[PDB]
Amino acid sequence: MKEYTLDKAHTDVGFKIKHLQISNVKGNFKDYSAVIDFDPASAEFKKLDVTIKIASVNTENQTRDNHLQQDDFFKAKKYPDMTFTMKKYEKIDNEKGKMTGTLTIAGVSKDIVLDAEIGGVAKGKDGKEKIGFSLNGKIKRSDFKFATSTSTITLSDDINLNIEVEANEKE
Amino acid sequence: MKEYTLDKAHTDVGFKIKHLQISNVKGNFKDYSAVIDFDPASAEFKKLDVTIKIASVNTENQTRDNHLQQDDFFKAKKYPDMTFTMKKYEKIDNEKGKMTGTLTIAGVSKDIVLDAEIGGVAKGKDGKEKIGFSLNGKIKRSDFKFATSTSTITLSDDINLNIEVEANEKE
Amino acid sequence: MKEYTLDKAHTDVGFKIKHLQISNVKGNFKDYSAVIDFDPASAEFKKLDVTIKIASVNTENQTRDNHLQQDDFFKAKKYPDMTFTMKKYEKIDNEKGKMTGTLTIAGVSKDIVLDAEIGGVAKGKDGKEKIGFSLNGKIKRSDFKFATSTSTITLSDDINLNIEVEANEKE
Amino acid sequence: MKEYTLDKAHTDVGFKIKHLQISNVKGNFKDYSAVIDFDPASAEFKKLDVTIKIASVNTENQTRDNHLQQDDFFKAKKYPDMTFTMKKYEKIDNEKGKMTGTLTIAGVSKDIVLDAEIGGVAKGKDGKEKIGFSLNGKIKRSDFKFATSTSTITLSDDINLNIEVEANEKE
Repeated sequence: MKEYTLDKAHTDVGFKIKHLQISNVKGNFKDYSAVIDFDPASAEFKKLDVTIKIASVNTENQTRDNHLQQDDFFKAKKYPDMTFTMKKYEKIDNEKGKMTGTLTIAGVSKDIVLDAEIGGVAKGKDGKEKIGFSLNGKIKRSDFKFATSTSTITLSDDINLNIEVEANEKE
Repeated sequence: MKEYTLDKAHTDVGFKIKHLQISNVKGNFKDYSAVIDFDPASAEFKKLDVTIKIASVNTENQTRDNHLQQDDFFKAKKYPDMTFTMKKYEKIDNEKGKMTGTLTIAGVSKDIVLDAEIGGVAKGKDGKEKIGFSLNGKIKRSDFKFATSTSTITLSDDINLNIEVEANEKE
Repeated sequence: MKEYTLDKAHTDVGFKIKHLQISNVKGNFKDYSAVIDFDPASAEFKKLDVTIKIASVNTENQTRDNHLQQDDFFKAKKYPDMTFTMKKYEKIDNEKGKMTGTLTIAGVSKDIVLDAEIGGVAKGKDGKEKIGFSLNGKIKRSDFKFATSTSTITLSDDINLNIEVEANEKE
Repeated sequence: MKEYTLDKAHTDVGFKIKHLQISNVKGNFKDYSAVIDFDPASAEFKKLDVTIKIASVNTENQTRDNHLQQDDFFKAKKYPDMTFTMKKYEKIDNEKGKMTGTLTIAGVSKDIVLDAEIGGVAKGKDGKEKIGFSLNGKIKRSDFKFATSTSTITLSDDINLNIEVEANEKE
């Protein structure tokens, strides 16, 4: 036999251990349209109908975005857009209200509630109206049979909607 | 009432969804010592005893490294080093053998098997010996009651040892 | 050499694979008290203050219940009760309202909103009042620095409150 | 307004929280065949070829078993059987050896090592041979592109093989 001394410079005393990390995917959509009717005299929404081009998703990552279009997510070939249609606005006060509407994702429809929070009602520089409001609320993937193949473990059953809107009077 | 048109430039149609991601933590130790007895005539290890300074862990991230020293991981104040002591080497052939030894982590001891893979036996430039070998094997956190507070979900019960050694003859 | 034939009766061609499963822990509390002021003329809550004896938790499992009392959950020795104090009731209509109050868990306090849903307002057999309502809402463990040691992976950051109340007039 | 007292008997102060639980799926196969050549003089395997009817899986649960046959697992319509073919047996001693072979799952093939552990070599009541051995080892789903759709989070990349064999001499 024979004795050796490590060469610390070309020796690695190494280990690998697997762990999980929870993180939020944040995303918007670049391309959508809305029809907004609002009465600044009473701080009530009268009609709110949004259509979102699924195609235009942006989670700040190209490969995931493309993946979102596929059969196991949006199926944008078949169902190119998601729609929201307001059915009812219940004023709480001038800053706050409960908004009820029909959300349609990949052809499945469910009535959801969003929390309307009016961040500002104004008359502009030019004497024409402005508003700034937010719509917030949790929807469940399962309620829309959305991404059924993906486990509620890997990806949460809960999506959190945060629609932040600035908007000016028409014509 | 009154009609508005979104200002696309100050409107975000946004969502947040939580997901899990699996990843490997890879780490070595900067500071360790070893005693290596090997017989290049028969490709057998005769004695292999390593001591690793827990303090010197490096997972390429400072905040985790410091955290590894704490009570819920290594407890480096109380147990500053981990030790491996070979008990038995069973040659398979000149490239391969089963190494049995006692691993001690934070004062708990268990007999583990590593797979010896001899990457090269040589005589150096100067006519003095060299060897290059690896030791590989899976150990279970649970077997060493290590990081008991951390769930086997978050952090895997399995640690994978990959000890890569270059070493030269002594004196 | 020699040839053999399996004894199918004492042969197991076996495998073990680890998987995760998501499930809800459901629980109530056996022991709590409440003070309830309500105006059946206007369907408004006037005062609603609840105190819950942490000790009396019941998740239909004894070992978990005991565990819930410990330092890494409720710390029932130090903080024996959780309290809810209503601060504001905003009527939506006679069936629905937004309730705002202060929740206190292990000495940490946060203002939460619950969704009041009045399931029934009545005059009893005896001509004395009754009500049946529910309070629902999501609270975040993190907002109350509750069970900080447990990862948001293993146990969800979201707790869902479902307070189902039947109640009769006093004196 | 008016004051009420809870009816503790029809009041639930309730909560629901989601958590993950890790567990092992254990399974065998009811229907398989093997060809076993072994030399009790030298405790060496000479030939070991197994074929397993995927159809006959049993994880003590019918709905999962059926599911295992489907496209996202075994695809038993296309690939009805899994095969193991020994390529090399390296004796360690009479109780232990390293077995190398080709595992084929759903038409994908990889060379794996199992740890042979000979639990007993005998001559029977009738003077004809017996053996009892085990084969153990970890295989990676990813190495066989098996259940590619299922995340390594939900279901572990590691399957642990435990083949427990009793067997008697032929003819």
